[PDB]
Amino acid sequence: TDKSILEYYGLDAQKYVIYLQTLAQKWNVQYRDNFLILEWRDGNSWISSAIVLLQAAKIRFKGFLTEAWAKLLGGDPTDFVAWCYASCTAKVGDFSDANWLLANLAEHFDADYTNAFLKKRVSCNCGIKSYELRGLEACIQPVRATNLLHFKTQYSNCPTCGANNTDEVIEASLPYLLLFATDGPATVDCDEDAVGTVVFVGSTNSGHCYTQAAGQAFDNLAKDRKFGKKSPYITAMYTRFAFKNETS
Amino acid sequence: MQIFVKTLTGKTITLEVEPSDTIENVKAKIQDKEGIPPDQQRLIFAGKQLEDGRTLSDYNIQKESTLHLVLRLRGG
Ligand SMILES: [Zn+2]
Repeated sequence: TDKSILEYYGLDAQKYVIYLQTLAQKWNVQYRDNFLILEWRDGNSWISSAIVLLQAAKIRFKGFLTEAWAKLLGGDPTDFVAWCYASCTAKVGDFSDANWLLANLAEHFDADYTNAFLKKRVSCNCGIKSYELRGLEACIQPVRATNLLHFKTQYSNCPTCGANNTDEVIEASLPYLLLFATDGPATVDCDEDAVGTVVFVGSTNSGHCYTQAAGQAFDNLAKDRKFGKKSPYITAMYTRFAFKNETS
Repeated sequence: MQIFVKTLTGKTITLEVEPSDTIENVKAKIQDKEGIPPDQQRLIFAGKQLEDGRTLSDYNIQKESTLHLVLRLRGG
């Protein structure tokens, strides 16, 4: 079929079927404080987590998702959530990955990808390499644990000289910073500067997630989940992240 | 051609690939060196999630690119 449909929705054919399927869904919602929360059902929470996250980070969308996100916040998550499932080739009922979903959605954030940058420096026995990341790549950042301590200095091995190397963030200017865990949940303190986080509990093959923001936990299933500064985080998000360095 | 992968724990490994290689091919190559099941793998290039049916070419992935291997989560 047509591709000014497949390209206006940002989905290939297979995913567009799933999208159409999921448009039949009705997602009940309620407010808790200033956050719109989807009622839990059918392995919902990876959808819910991302939605609370986006609200905490005051995110807006461009394209089709602009009005889909507006409709959700006005009380009708159908169009937005449908795209969410479709983007991850998932059917309602499926358990899945909030960071996968967030990376899909981030492509369509109404955000300053034009001017976003990270300046970095890697040191090894080869010498010292300075380099720069820009746009969306600069904003979405894999880390071992989701706080700035694990972001600003990362370590690996250099395949050329064989030495342990050190990759550090020297300067940053980003509309948002999205940290996501590379090896499943890792328990650390969150930064006070993080406007929101996602906590994952249980098996990574059969778990449950929820979002923390404004000193509260927003688990769309467990309504009495307790906020915890130190939690098994898979995600942390910062708004207008800016930093310029020093190291001596 | 050669690309780099940052593994679950941030190790740097090297893969030999071609632009025509599918994401599944790459996951299989990763499993060879790292012992991680394909269905436990999420591969990222420059912030973008890489999908099983597609090729390195489809994503404009060139030599000496770095991909990020991430543990896939399944929660509900
Ligand atoms: Zn080196």
